[PDB]
Amino acid sequence: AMSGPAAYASYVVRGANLVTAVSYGRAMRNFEQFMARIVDHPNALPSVE
Amino acid sequence: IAHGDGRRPNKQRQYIVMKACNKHHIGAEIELAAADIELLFAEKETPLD
Repeated sequence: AMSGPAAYASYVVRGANLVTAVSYGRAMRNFEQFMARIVDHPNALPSVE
Repeated sequence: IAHGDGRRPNKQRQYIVMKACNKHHIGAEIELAAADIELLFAEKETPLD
């Protein structure tokens, strides 16, 4: 017996990646984390937890 | 014009004029791509499609 997930994780190109996917021809996994670290906390050192 | 001169008197005149219809035919040509046709029929659910 084991207990894992039941479904796939869903990744989809939503409203901010979809502009750079169309216009630049490059997209990114999870835009919201890249934006919330470059401009929101620019001096946050990479910690583990 | 009613004349009183020595020639034969004036008789009324009809002219038969035959007007026809000329026909003009025009065609405008349009190309549509085969990969542009194929994704008109295709099923779509993701916001990039």
